[PDB]
Amino acid sequence: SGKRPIVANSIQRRGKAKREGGVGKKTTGISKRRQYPNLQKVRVRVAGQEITFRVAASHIPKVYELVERAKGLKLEGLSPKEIKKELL
Amino acid sequence: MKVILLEPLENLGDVGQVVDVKPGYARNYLLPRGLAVLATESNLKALEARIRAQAKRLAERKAEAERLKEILENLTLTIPVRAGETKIYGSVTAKDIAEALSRQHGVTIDPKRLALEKPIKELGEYVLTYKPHPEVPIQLKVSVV
Amino acid sequence: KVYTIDEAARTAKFDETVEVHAKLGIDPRRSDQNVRGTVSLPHGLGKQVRVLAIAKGEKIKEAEEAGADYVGGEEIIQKILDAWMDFVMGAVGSKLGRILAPRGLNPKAGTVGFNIGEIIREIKAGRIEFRNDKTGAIHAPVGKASFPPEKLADNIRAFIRALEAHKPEGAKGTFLRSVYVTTTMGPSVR
RNA sequence: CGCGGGGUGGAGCAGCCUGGUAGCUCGUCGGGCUCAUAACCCGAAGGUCGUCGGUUCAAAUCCGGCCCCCGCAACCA
RNA sequence: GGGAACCUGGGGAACUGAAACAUCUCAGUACCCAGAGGAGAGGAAAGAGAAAUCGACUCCCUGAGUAGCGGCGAGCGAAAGG
RNA sequence: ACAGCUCUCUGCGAACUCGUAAGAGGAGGUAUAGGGAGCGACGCUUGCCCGGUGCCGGAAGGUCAAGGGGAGGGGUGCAAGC
RNA sequence: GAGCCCGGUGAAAUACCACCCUGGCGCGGCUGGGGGCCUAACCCUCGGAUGGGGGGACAGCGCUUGGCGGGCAGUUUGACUG
RNA sequence: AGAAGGGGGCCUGACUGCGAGGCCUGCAAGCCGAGCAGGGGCGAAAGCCGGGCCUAGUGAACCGGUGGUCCCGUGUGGAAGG
Ligand SMILES: [Mg+2]
Ligand SMILES: [Mg+2]
Ligand SMILES: [Mg+2]
Ligand SMILES: [Mg+2]
Ligand SMILES: [Mg+2]
Ligand SMILES: [Mg+2]
Ligand SMILES: [Mg+2]
Ligand SMILES: [Mg+2]
Ligand SMILES: [Mg+2]
Ligand SMILES: [Mg+2]
Ligand SMILES: [Mg+2]
Ligand SMILES: [Mg+2]
Ligand SMILES: [Mg+2]
Ligand SMILES: [Mg+2]
Ligand SMILES: [Mg+2]
Ligand SMILES: [Mg+2]
Ligand SMILES: [Mg+2]
Ligand SMILES: [Mg+2]
Ligand SMILES: [Mg+2]
Ligand SMILES: [Mg+2]
Ligand SMILES: [Mg+2]
Ligand SMILES: [Mg+2]
Ligand SMILES: [Mg+2]
Ligand SMILES: [Mg+2]
Ligand SMILES: [Mg+2]
Ligand SMILES: [Mg+2]
Ligand SMILES: [Mg+2]
Ligand SMILES: [Mg+2]
Ligand SMILES: [Mg+2]
Ligand SMILES: [Mg+2]
Ligand SMILES: [Mg+2]
Ligand SMILES: [Mg+2]
Ligand SMILES: [Mg+2]
Ligand SMILES: [Mg+2]
Ligand SMILES: [Mg+2]
Ligand SMILES: [Mg+2]
Ligand SMILES: [Mg+2]
Ligand SMILES: [Mg+2]
Ligand SMILES: [Mg+2]
Ligand SMILES: [Mg+2]
Ligand SMILES: [Mg+2]
Ligand SMILES: [Mg+2]
Ligand SMILES: [Mg+2]
Ligand SMILES: [Mg+2]
Ligand SMILES: [Mg+2]
Ligand SMILES: [Mg+2]
Ligand SMILES: [Mg+2]
Ligand SMILES: [Mg+2]
Ligand SMILES: [Mg+2]
Ligand SMILES: [Mg+2]
Ligand SMILES: [Mg+2]
Ligand SMILES: [Mg+2]
Ligand SMILES: [Mg+2]
Ligand SMILES: [Mg+2]
Ligand SMILES: [Mg+2]
Ligand SMILES: [Mg+2]
Ligand SMILES: [Mg+2]
Ligand SMILES: [Mg+2]
Ligand SMILES: [Mg+2]
Ligand SMILES: [Mg+2]
Ligand SMILES: [Mg+2]
Ligand SMILES: [Mg+2]
Ligand SMILES: [Mg+2]
Repeated sequence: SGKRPIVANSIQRRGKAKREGGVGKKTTGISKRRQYPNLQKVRVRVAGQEITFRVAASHIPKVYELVERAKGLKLEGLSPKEIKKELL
Repeated sequence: MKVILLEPLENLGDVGQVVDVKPGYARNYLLPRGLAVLATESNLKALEARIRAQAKRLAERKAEAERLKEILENLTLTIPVRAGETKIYGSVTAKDIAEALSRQHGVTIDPKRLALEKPIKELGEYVLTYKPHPEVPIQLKVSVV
Repeated sequence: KVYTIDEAARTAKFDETVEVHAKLGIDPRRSDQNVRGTVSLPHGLGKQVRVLAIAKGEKIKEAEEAGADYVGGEEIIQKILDAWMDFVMGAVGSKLGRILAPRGLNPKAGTVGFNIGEIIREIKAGRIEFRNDKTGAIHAPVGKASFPPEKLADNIRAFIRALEAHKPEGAKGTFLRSVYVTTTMGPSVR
């Protein structure tokens, strides 16, 4: 849906087994469909002056590192892509 | 979550310390209200030396007391204290004590951190000390004419 | 500790109270606790354990000297087995279920030292110098021991009650012990 | 096949896992309640404690092995 | 922004077939969107695979309709090595 | 269809609807209101059956998915182990 | 096992140290469930707020578990037979 | 019935290995079966016994389940699994 230091996402399927065991008797899957594992989002404000983030979720800290800067920055309103484009 | 603190806090307040916590507490209260900081080896190493660059920075106000102890100890003072027997005349302020040490042997005097409570104002023998912490007690003598 | 510290048994009186307390599994299916009957036990003991051989009234010159000290005969069949304070203790082997004056009137019975070669020779050993310990329920363990004086040479409580672990079936894993008593009890591994 | 729960006077329930001495309830029948009745009151006999046998001095019972009983069970070429 | 096809990524059918059909098939095809260009992608080993071996990648011919995969049905189908 | 009757849902970021979502209707409304359902001015009325079904209510029990749990067992290494 | 007792008798004898079944309390661990208050995340708001109100670890959203689910979908619904 | 029937005595051939040679037959199935070898039952013996007087009393493969044996066991060993 977005990403920030992360990435968009996948749309893997949902197999469906009314199976048995192979570790018992036979087994089988009735069907499956196109899923949507929505790359776990979440947002984080934070401050360089007062910025906004839709941080990944995994990489949540990551932000807080980028936080720990100080490279003489002023009135940008944005001021983030200014941390990011210098981000790992 | 390793983090250095500040304003000593209960349960974990030994300032400039190291304590683990749930990311939340840090990431939301502690961290925001400038009461601590990330385990960041950076702020960690830098802090570390913000100690050793102070431990021996103040440990000089103690190191140059041992050079002044092994001297101001023995070597007394012998003041020409213009007096004569009974109740002396011009009490001994360190404005004179240090004045008869600094302005006598070319040695550092601290006309305050000397242990002087009152001017004496009488001839005899004393042994007050050099303040604070470890102390060098200069044995001071009084004279006449 | 380290091995099996023997002289760990050190005041009281004449220290002769070492033990071999150790648990394991209850009755894993069939078997349970059956140590070796009168095991050899690598100890000269010195135990002048007054053992009796109810053999016959004809073996009273060497049945006494049969490794113990006092041994009677068959006159203990109906002369010594009728009371509550009157009735070791041996019996008769082969197949004779001779359990009349010694089964109700109980103290020690199973079989006597199969030595028809002699009741007391110089080639037969272990009849009055061995020990044992069947079961004990929800409180097993406990074995025999000698005195206090015995350097790293009293390794008999670490071979007769610790190797007698051949009467254990399957269902768990033996554990936790200690060799001492009338003093305390320190534990030793294996 | 996995698990694990109950046989106790006629009936349907406790009790034992802490052994140690079998008791509720309803009824069977006989008195007491009126002319009689249900409401009622009392006195009663009625179990080898399922068994093949393991323990303990001794089991209803302590733990297994066995015939149904009884619920959870997961498929089923 | 455009471009006859040709390439890569992101999405992504069903009819059909199985003589019904739901796994399976058609098929990662069709089509949709982005993007690259005379081509595109891939490319110097965290490989391969049993050889004391080989030595980036891509294309062709064999390996081979083999090994395997499979309501073991219909059917799909490699790789090393040469 | 209709006014009108009744049951029912909904406390406001309402319920309900459209939409992946953002957003929007609802409604710049707030139970004397909004949605859903059946009946269909108005007159007299509208009986009995909660066994089955649906729904409302039940901080006890029965059953039950992960996950937690690890008595016990198997695989390997000379072993610490995995 | 005899100084820190037998006895007499019964299924078993005590003064003492033990290893442990039965079971509860006594300070710690590792984990759990609950009921409280909080604010600072998330939400909603306020003459435009670096802030103030109210909600508050809940809700919302990611993943995973099980179930309800003709709202929608793909389908099956044998053959002989005057 | 000159037994397949009624009764008594010992036994478990209601065996393992196979099968010349036929019946029936579209295929696949089904059917009777001499005799050899192995070790056995009954009998004094010649001999009979590979289930039941006889035709019905049943279900291809696929998929799993339990047993065991020699075979396989993805560098080799052993396992997981065939
Ligand atoms: Mg199914
Ligand atoms: Mg399948
Ligand atoms: Mg399909
Ligand atoms: Mg994480
Ligand atoms: Mg940066
Ligand atoms: Mg990186
Ligand atoms: Mg135990
Ligand atoms: Mg008597
Ligand atoms: Mg029962
Ligand atoms: Mg019952
Ligand atoms: Mg019954
Ligand atoms: Mg009964
Ligand atoms: Mg118990
Ligand atoms: Mg009663
Ligand atoms: Mg009654
Ligand atoms: Mg009656
Ligand atoms: Mg009555
Ligand atoms: Mg009658
Ligand atoms: Mg009457
Ligand atoms: Mg009776
Ligand atoms: Mg009986
Ligand atoms: Mg009887
Ligand atoms: Mg009973
Ligand atoms: Mg009984
Ligand atoms: Mg039990
Ligand atoms: Mg079943
Ligand atoms: Mg273009
Ligand atoms: Mg299809
Ligand atoms: Mg098909
Ligand atoms: Mg189909
Ligand atoms: Mg289909
Ligand atoms: Mg070209
Ligand atoms: Mg190129
Ligand atoms: Mg390189
Ligand atoms: Mg070519
Ligand atoms: Mg090629
Ligand atoms: Mg070929
Ligand atoms: Mg090739
Ligand atoms: Mg309503
Ligand atoms: Mg509006
Ligand atoms: Mg109508
Ligand atoms: Mg009326
Ligand atoms: Mg009803
Ligand atoms: Mg009801
Ligand atoms: Mg409810
Ligand atoms: Mg579980
Ligand atoms: Mg191990
Ligand atoms: Mg005494
Ligand atoms: Mg305990
Ligand atoms: Mg605790
Ligand atoms: Mg608040
Ligand atoms: Mg607030
Ligand atoms: Mg939540
Ligand atoms: Mg339909
Ligand atoms: Mg059908
Ligand atoms: Mg017709
Ligand atoms: Mg017979
Ligand atoms: Mg044939
Ligand atoms: Mg034959
Ligand atoms: Mg037969
Ligand atoms: Mg099939
Ligand atoms: Mg199958
Ligand atoms: Mg291998």
